[PDB]
Amino acid sequence: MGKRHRNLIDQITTWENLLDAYRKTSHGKRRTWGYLEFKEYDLANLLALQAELKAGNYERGPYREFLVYEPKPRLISALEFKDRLVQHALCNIVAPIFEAGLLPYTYACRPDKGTHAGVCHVQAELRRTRATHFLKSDFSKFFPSIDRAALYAMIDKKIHCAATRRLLRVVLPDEGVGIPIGSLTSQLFANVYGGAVDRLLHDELKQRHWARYMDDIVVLGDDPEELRAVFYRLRDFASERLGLKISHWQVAPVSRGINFLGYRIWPTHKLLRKSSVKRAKRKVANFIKHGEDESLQRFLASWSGHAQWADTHNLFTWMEEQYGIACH
Amino acid sequence: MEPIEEATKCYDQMLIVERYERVISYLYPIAQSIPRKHGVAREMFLKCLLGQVELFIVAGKSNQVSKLYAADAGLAMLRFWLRFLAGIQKPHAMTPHQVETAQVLIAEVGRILGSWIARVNR
Amino acid sequence: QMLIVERYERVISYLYPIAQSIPRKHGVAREMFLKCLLGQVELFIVAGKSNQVSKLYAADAGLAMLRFWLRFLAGIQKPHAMTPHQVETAQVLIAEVGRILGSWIARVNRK
Amino acid sequence: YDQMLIVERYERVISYLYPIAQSIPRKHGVAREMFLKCLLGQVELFIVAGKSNQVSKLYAADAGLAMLRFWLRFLAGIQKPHAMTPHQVETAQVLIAEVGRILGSWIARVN
Amino acid sequence: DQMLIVERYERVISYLYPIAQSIPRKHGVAREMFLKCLLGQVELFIVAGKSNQVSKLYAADAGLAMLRFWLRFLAGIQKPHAMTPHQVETAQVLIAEVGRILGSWIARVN
Amino acid sequence: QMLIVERYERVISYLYPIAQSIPRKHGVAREMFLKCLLGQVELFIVAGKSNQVSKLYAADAGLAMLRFWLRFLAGIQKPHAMTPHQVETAQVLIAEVGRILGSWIARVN
RNA sequence: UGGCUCUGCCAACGCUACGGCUUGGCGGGCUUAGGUGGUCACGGUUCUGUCCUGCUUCGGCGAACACGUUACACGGUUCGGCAAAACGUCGAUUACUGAAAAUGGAAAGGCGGGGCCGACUU
RNA sequence: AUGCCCAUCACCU
RNA sequence: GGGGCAGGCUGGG
Repeated sequence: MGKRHRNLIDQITTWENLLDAYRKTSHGKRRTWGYLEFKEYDLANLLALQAELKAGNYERGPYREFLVYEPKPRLISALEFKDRLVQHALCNIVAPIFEAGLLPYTYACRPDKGTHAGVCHVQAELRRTRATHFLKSDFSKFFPSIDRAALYAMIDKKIHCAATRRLLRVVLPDEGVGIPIGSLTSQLFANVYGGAVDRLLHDELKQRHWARYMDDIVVLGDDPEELRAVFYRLRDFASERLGLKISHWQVAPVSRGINFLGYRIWPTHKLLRKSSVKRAKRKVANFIKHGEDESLQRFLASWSGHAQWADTHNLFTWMEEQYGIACH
Repeated sequence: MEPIEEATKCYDQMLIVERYERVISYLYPIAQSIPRKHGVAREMFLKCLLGQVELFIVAGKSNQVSKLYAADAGLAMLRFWLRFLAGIQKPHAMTPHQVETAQVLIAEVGRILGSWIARVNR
Repeated sequence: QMLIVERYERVISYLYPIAQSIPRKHGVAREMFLKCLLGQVELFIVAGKSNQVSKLYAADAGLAMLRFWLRFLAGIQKPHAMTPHQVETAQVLIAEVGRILGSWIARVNRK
Repeated sequence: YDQMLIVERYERVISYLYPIAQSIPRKHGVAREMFLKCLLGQVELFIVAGKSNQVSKLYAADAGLAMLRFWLRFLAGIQKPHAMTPHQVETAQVLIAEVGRILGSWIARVN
Repeated sequence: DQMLIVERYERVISYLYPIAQSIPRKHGVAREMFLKCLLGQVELFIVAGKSNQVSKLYAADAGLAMLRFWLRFLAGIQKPHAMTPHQVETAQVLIAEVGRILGSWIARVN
Repeated sequence: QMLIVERYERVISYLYPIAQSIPRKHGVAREMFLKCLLGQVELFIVAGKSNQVSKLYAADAGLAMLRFWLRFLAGIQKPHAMTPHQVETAQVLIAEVGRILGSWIARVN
């Protein structure tokens, strides 16, 4: 929008925005100690947040230290409602001006550039271009490797408002190499950060058939040594510029399948990854032999949404044949 | 900034009230829909509906299980008011779906009240 | 004993129509009759959330107050009187709830 | 102090909210009447709390303030007419928060 | 016993309720409060009789005393006269009758 | 009791006319004021019957909320209903019945 | 919101301090976001079957039934044409203005497709 | 704890 | 030998 963006802290703290941030922060969380302690004097709290942000006295409270293991441990320390609300009030004005720069193919944390728009983008861009090959990569410990420093050169070629910038830097200190995973600010700022790779794919390297979902980056080709090139160029970039180590990569033929986004995406079929299946299979089987065949209908309905995209007709028939339950 | 602390910040009262506010937000339009006639019992229903918030709130703040049971007596009376507004209100007041819907919301508040009564009872 | 409420809810179902009927004229009596009638559910409810006989007696007092309201609304005069039939054919309903409450009082009294 | 201060600061809530609560339409006049009884009747909660310095009485003054905050939420949420523009909830919540601060300090002073 | 007081208090109500429905709309709060004290003291008697704590038989006395207050208050409440002094005298007689029964009942419990 | 009520009768006899001047607009606070004015008689009476100070402090809270009602009707009610003078004289009457309530509190404890 | 501490009228349950009140009609006035749940971004060990031991660009990816790993054909994951504009992005928190870009501020251009325009389907 | 689509319950446009 | 699948058994939940 003429570039710049030299007064976002005025829009971040507009009451009309903090109320959106409030409704977004409470969305779903309207049953949490954070919402319910905030909801009490909600608009007097947003008036001391507005005026903490409009001042600049906003300081992000303790990341409530807790984690989920799932042998992929992320320290997903929570944030106060107040802090998730400030983040939502940032990422209501700050997010559209970063997520607009995001090349269309960054199918991560963007409005309606979802997981499923991603698997569909990949499949689609796999059909068209008739990708004979594909590079899939992935960033080691992405969020705990975002330079949080060369991030704030991207968050700073696009904020220009030196109080949004200082609110961004409270919500996320410019001092680190580690974006806190599980922060609206950080999905964005990691999308933004890994958006630097999407500009080294699409801009430099001129890869026009790719998809990035946060840290995973599919790059369909046609010469798989041009994608090992692309990949080498992508890794060298994201290591030297972004401090992102690439955990896994492959330049698999489109034939191995693009394990994108908890899927597996041939030009042909988009089978969710077999771990989703196994979880679900086991979840169903457990539910059956737990007498919990009524919350299983809730899980089923939900999983059918995660799988309505995927080519899970055969799988849905199979699960209906094994247990009877109405999948779709 | 720090969210304004109400004192005696009881999660259960805050939760129950937020969930009961959904009962109110469902039932109040359909209490306020109760015709002119049936106004005494709308006002009585409304004093049971909007006045159950006070029962929860006093239960949370005057953290005394007596006021928690009194809140269950009022959620039960709110359930009656659903029964009454459906059947005994001669027009309609509450459609069976509306009773069906409200009873779901009151049941959610009933669950939270039950859990809250239980967590205090231990 | 929650057959009490579900047998009192036919007192309400009988008496509420004729409590709504009480004109603005007899409006305080109506509000108070309706608060006795519709608010006896709360008396029963409180009795059944405690099985304390005090709340059970308060439910009986409310039924007795509801009986009063019937006898009061009878001799309220003019075209607003609870017809003698309705007093009798509600006293029957209240008596059925009275029988329950009684049995409930007794169940609690002889534990 | 304490009760006198809380009430003078709560008088500002009443002075702000009574016009709003006096403005709540007759349709929302159970809301209004119960909001007014919550607003003007929170003074009695503070008064009783001052009379006792039983922290349970200043907690039931907090319950009343919480109920008053509920009423703000509710009166904003009522969409038949409306009662309390979102701004009025914001302003009232600031005043109630100031009463909340003094109640909290008073609760602490007793603790 | 509750039945006796209430039947004698029904005479208070039967006298005062017409009088309390005459109390002008101007004195409408006082009237509706008087009516809720009149019709309402029945509940106080009834609660006193269907239970027993003697506190409930005092709360019935307090209600009768409040009803007596309402009579004296409504008598000479303002220019919109609510209750004529005669009506207070007549009602006080009936309230005194139920006062006597309460008193005897309080005593028989004590 | 008897004397507290007769001195509160004087509060009522002063305040009830004021509560009745209160515009229709503020007829819900008048209703609410008059249920604390006329309803404080019940608070005094019930303390007289059930002589508990628990009942006696509720009458002092009633008296104190009646004093709040004076403050409220004088100012917070936007057509400041009660004139400042009337609050002064009523607080005289209220504090007479409060001096009686206080003495009665003291006599009981 | 059967309301008005609100009137006018009229009437009569009534009550009357004899003024009225009440009360009844009857008029007038006042009165898309959300919620819940999930969904994707739990294992550890031996055992009993059962199969693989494929593939690899050496990063890893897999196959032992989702079994045609796929509703084998498509989502709008469609098909061409464009890419002027707008959007994006680099140019740039640049030129410029002004002491200072200071919460001013471009653009030419370069790169996109995210955009556009049709077709066919939705 | 954040995102992502679903599923349901709601509720008016 | 290793490994994947479904069941053993034990925690998480």
